[PDB]
Amino acid sequence: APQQINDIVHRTITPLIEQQKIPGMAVAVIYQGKPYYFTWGYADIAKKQPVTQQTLFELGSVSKTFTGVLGGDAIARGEIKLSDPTTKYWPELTAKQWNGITLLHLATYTAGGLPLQVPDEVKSSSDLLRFYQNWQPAWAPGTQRLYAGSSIGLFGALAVKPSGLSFEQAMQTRVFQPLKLNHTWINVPPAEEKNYAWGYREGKAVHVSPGALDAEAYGVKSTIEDMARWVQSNLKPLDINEKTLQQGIQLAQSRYWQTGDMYQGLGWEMLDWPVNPDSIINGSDNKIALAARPVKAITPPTPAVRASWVHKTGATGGFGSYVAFIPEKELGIVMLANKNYPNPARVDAAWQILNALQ
Ligand SMILES: *C(=O)[C@](NC(=O)Cc1cccs1)(OC)[C@@H]1N=C(C(=O)O)C(=C)CS1
Repeated sequence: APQQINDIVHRTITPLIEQQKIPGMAVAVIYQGKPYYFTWGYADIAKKQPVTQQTLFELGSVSKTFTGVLGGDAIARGEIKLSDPTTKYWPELTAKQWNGITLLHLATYTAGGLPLQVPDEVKSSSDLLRFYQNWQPAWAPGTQRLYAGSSIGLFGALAVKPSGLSFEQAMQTRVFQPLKLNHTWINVPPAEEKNYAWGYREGKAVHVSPGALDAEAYGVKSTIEDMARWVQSNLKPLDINEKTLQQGIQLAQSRYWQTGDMYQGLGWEMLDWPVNPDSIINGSDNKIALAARPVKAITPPTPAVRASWVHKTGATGGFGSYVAFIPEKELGIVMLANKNYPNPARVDAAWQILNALQ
């Protein structure tokens, strides 16, 4: 019953905010098809603007879930295949290392060591091309997983090319609108500026900066309500009336690669439920999560497994986000904060809450 929810959430999150000195935070728990919302603190400290259910947070790397699903939808539409070579979409990518790198590799960080970020010196499309052309792999395609915004980013930009739409147009018309995420943005419009929290880094108020392939890797700003709706859409894709979008959501939770007890989806990462909590909490530390690891191909990919812990962490310089959910149990959580605090604290809090509700 809802008292269970309130009790575990309050007991769990109030110490976390105190320990991590989080200025503002929004949490949603999704339980049996219903969301339950909790907010604390300030969206803007200087102006004493409180966090509310309409406050926008930067998702950072959680945006990659949207990118994964938008790709999944382009696959379902027959516009692209994950088996296609990158060069089919960017024929200017002629350097020899691109021979053998597929869209699957890009989408799943397995191209052979594309880096965590696109370098800050890349400001133009010619700078981008030069970057990928000069890039030297460390491993053969499909052999090591190295978590990389420059990999999934490129996938995003390539995956929308056949549509004829920009990445933002594709995401708005094919994902945001059908799911009725009407307070979810890649570019925040004037009507929402008042709701857009500041991030806090070493005490300074900050917003994410423009960057190459930002829309694709870390584009999205959203509210706790819309994120709870994103979680629900991903927990229960069969309720989605748009067929290609339903299928895309399912494709993003297919298991493509395994490393240790983790399975790579498109954006999403997955473990079998029940999980070992120490494995996901410690696994979330950047020392571990950003390290290169050999992967085993799952040939062919396993379709979305209901008994999974499905999750993704995200950060910008000012923001820390986490989404997890367990489809078999109709259970999930969203944690949005306007400080970047360590991932294991997010994941530990989330597990404490969801495990209690299972
Ligand atoms: C995902 O969260 C991450 N970064 C972002 O999404 C957005 C940015 C963070 C800093 C500038 S943009 O991968 C793309 C995280 N980035 C970092 C990083 O600082 O490079 C991490 C240490 C974890 S993954």
